[PDB]
Amino acid sequence: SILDPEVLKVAEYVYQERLSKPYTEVGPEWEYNHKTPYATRATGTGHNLQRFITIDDQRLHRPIAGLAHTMRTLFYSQLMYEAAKRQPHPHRCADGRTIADLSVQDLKKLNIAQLFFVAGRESEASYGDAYHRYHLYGAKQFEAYARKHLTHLFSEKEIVLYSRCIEDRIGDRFDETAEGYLIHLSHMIDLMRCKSPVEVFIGHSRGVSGIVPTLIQLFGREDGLDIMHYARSLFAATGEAVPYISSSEWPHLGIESDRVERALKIVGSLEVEGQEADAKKTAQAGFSVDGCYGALVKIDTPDWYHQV
Amino acid sequence: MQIFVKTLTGKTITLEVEPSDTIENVKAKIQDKEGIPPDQQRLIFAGKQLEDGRTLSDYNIQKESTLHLVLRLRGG
Repeated sequence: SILDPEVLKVAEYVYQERLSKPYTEVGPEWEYNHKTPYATRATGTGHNLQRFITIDDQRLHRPIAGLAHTMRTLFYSQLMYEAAKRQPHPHRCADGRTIADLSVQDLKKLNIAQLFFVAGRESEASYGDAYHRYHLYGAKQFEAYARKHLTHLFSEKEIVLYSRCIEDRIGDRFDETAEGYLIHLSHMIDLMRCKSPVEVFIGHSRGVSGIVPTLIQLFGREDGLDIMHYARSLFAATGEAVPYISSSEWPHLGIESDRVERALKIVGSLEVEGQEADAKKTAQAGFSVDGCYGALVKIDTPDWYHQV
Repeated sequence: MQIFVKTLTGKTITLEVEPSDTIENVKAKIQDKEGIPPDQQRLIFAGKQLEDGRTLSDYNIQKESTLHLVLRLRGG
């Protein structure tokens, strides 16, 4: 709930060079049609989806992949750091460490990395070829900046490391490292802003659990639903349309009642009403780091969270 | 048939559609009824996103089915 001024200085440069800048892989040449799949530079849907919105005749570019999304993940990685420490046996990553083992310095380095996570987007295009291209751009944007200005903070082993996380390579595990694990889990919380209750609570397949089940499985029901309500308060603070939740509607969403009941035994009952988007809060969040940061620090972290 | 279009906040309409009706066709319909431009609508059903070329019958969407609309800002 407080971020180092050197973290916000990196978010200032990112906002100027990447998150402020329009979506350049858009228009007719990036339209897609399965029926004629290679009649265009796009090989999948999503290039023209939510490219900008208008607040007081001002363009808010890549609104759903913009400043408010990017900076909300840092607060989530700062909450889960303490949530992980409360666990007797926190999940142990492929590198042999847990998020709890991470020191306060690694978290500041991890926060600087989270800024470039989706910064390399040129569009909302989501098909693995667009997703992995955009993650590669964000990774190279990080490497150049980090090698030039942040050698006083990062070692050359750590740039290689954190670039590999942001890239999210084809053949790297989820939690392949305790920093990338947490960077993913931070990215993940924030999906709540653009996903049906299914992918949030039921999981989008028989395998995958669902976002909130993940928070409950890893951090316990109590800490796990605290983390979810805080994500949704930070939606409210940044003018995002806060979704509603309804365990009574899960059976009528076209799933097998196994994956609903699984979600119902895990999540429990949840009924809670949604809140409507605000142009004013969104614009305050979207057009400056000072206004984004200021709007988000105001919001109470749960009672157990005590920053070191 | 009728199919339900709910925003994540919970503001819902129905539409009269036919199962071989493209999502581009239904996005044009949602604009006719509500004034929301097609490319400000991200549509989702049974935890997959919906695509413009494909049909309702390619997602198994049947009478009184709820689709989920992601809208960032009304009038934006």
